[PDB]
Amino acid sequence: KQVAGTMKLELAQYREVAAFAQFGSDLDAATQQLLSRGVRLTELLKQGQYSPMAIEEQVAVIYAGVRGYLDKLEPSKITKFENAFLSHVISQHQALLGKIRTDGKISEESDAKLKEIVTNFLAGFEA
Amino acid sequence: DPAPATTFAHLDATTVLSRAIAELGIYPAVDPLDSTSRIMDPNIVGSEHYDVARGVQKILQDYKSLQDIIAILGMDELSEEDKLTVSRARKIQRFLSQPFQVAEVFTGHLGKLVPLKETIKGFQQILAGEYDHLPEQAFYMVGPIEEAVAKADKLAE
Amino acid sequence: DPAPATTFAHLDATTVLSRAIAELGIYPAVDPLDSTSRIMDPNIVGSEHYDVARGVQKILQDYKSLQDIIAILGMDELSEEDKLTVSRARKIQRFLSQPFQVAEVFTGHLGKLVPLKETIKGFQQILAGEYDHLPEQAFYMVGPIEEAVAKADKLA
Amino acid sequence: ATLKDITRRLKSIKNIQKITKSMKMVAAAKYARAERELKPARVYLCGAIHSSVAKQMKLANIIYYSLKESTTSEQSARMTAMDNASKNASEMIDKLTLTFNRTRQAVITKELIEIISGAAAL
Repeated sequence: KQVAGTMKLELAQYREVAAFAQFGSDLDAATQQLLSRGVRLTELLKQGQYSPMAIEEQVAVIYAGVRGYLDKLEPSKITKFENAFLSHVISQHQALLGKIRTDGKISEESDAKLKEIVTNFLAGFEA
Repeated sequence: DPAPATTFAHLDATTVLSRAIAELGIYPAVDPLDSTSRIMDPNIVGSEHYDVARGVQKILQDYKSLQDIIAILGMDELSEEDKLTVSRARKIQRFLSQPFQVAEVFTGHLGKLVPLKETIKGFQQILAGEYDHLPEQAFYMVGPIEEAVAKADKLAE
Repeated sequence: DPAPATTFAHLDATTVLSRAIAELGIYPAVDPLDSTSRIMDPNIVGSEHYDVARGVQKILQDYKSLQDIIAILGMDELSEEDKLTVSRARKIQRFLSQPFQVAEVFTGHLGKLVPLKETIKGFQQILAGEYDHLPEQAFYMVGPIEEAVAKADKLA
Repeated sequence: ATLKDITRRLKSIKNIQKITKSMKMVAAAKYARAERELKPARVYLCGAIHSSVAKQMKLANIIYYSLKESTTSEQSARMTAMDNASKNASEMIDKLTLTFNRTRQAVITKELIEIISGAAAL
């Protein structure tokens, strides 16, 4: 509920300026940030076939973008990030995924630990 | 139309021809955005094949969307990257055409058969930028990508 | 389409609920300029009601126009006249919201059933300029205009 | 006429209207900045800007001046041009929608009456 509400709000703003994108040669930082989130979120909405993910993995990936962590990442890479990131959390961060589940939502701790994982993971990815 | 429409589900692969594409002289007049295959899966035709193919459809759909817009607003509004994808979309569109052995009485060209690998390679190279310097018309009605470079040369004056 | 067009022959009014309006937190999400009415006629609802209704409608229509300049082209070079059109319009637009008795259980706020007389007075006064000295929020989700002034004082 | 046709034109012309709408506002902002800088200066798809100067056409002092006058003018012009073009697209969208809905209704009717005529002739 939490992450979805935010993404839906941001995609709706994105759909509004979406057309001006590829023709906004000189767009103001206001609408420019809306286009960046939107693409990122759109990318996170892609999913390969035959691989349905668990709700916690879903929230973790949505989190990454809806929290702006992937705003500076190049849109073409998002998909690659997502798979590598998700494999990493499924491997080394089962406890975090468990917490997100059991705790019902994203607790302050979980939110904090996510911050550390994405930011460091991203840096290695862009390395 | 009910007849064609109901036939679709009976197929494993569909090649859909378009009069609009034929009218442009693109033969075979196959619609790159409306032809499908059950086997178009990374796990069957493989990753390189799969990515290339989707990569071609994508640039072609992107172009298709800018067409109508830039035809009114002028191409000058396109950014370099955009007018870059526009250039390669048209080249890809032409490299999709091919002289058929059976169509020599119509094309006035010698038919050509291109092996899978060569098809993949050439398109992969156009998507990748490797032929931004050859004029579009070099890609029109040829076989292997190599002929695209030859024809490009051929055009001397 | 034959369905709706046949329907409209019998309508005496339309009430339009909008997702947009809703999202501005204005509840009910009634679109003030889309909703229409046949009896909205001077010879039927009276000349006063008519002049205030139109007056609100126009202030809202103007605001809409001005909005283009406001946020985009900078809300600064607004003539003395334009400064007030925007401020009053926003208060009126907020005063058009109202707590429903039905939501009480959820909103923890007494619903306000506002008498036609109270309604006419309120919007009439905001168009007049009498309440040009109160904060917007004072006209948000209230009933009678008095409650607007009251909230203002409490908000400061 | 054809529903296919209208539908595509509608989709294109709706994008054109938004795009052009945006340009209007962009120019508008540029025009505001340019006009503010036009104050000090005088103390010393652009509509028809290009056409005017080129037709009548065929140190540093004046240069700055012109340039300042130029940018203001161009943005005013462009703003105007795009404002009008998005308006024209709007009207054309409205008109196309009407045509779309007349055709949609005639098509339904026409197909149905074929079915009835065939049925009845048995």
